[PDB]
Amino acid sequence: GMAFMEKIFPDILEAIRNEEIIKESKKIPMPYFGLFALVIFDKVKGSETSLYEIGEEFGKMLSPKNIEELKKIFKLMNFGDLEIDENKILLKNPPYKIKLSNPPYQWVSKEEPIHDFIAGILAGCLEEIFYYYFVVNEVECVSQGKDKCVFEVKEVD
Amino acid sequence: GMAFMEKIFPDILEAIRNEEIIKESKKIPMPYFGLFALVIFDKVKGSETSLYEIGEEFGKMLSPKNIEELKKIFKLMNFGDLEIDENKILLKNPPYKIKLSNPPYQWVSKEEPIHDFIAGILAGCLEEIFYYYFVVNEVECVSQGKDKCVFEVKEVD
Ligand SMILES: [Cl-]
Ligand SMILES: [Cl-]
Ligand SMILES: [Zn+2]
Ligand SMILES: [Zn+2]
Repeated sequence: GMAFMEKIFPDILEAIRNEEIIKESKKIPMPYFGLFALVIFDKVKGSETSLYEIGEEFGKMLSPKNIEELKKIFKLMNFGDLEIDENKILLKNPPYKIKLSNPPYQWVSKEEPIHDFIAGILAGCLEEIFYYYFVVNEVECVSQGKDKCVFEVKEVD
Repeated sequence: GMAFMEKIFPDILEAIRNEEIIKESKKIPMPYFGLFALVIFDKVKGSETSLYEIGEEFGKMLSPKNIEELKKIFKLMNFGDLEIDENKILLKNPPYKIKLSNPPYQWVSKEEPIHDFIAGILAGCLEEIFYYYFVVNEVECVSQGKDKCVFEVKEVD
């Protein structure tokens, strides 16, 4: 079958590698980014997936070479300030904890953590960086009234 | 089955109706919005769809009550300045022409028009407004070197 089913797709893969293009691009309000996913899940649903699993694939495709690059991608995406102590990850055994400051969807209040897409992204990116399969579970979230979101990172086989 | 398969989906439907929330939301650079679609089409592909057909559904869901509201949604989305003469649409027979100024993806150069998602959106929105089934075909595009994109609007049964 065809590598790319739509016209714009090869160009998007070039652009995500170009910080000047990202900085000059039009910015879309997050409610519309979410609406897209909502509309295409209605269409997925004769198949099925999750925002976490899509974030995993998204993360793979972003393919950051290191933690500093991971942090940079989150600023470029306007997804917030990712707090990761890399030297401690290297020194310690898992599970680890990482935090996100100034995340999207702060206008949302929910009892349960909301950032499933971001958690997937983090799992996917951490595999690209460190090789291991990771599972990332958000255990605290700004939308619960917390000041930062907190993610538990687990290495798995 | 469940109305909403993900946590954030009911909240997104409320937010798209709230201009204050849109204005205060985080803005995402368009290359990442496109990457999302690229990643979830790879996953769609054991099924199949198009950016045009998703735009149709997106348009339906936005459900603008009139042309002025359609124009406003495009500014809120940061998708550009939509040029539509409503009094002429009312007076004349189809097909019509509408234009878009300052669209996304101006860093893209392509021989063929690129704004398939926007063209779908327009078809879907025009059906919500006028009831008829519409087909919208982009016949000129900024990414061809033109100053504005141009869409042909056809009424169909
Ligand atoms: Cl937001
Ligand atoms: Cl853009
Ligand atoms: Zn969170
Ligand atoms: Zn165009």
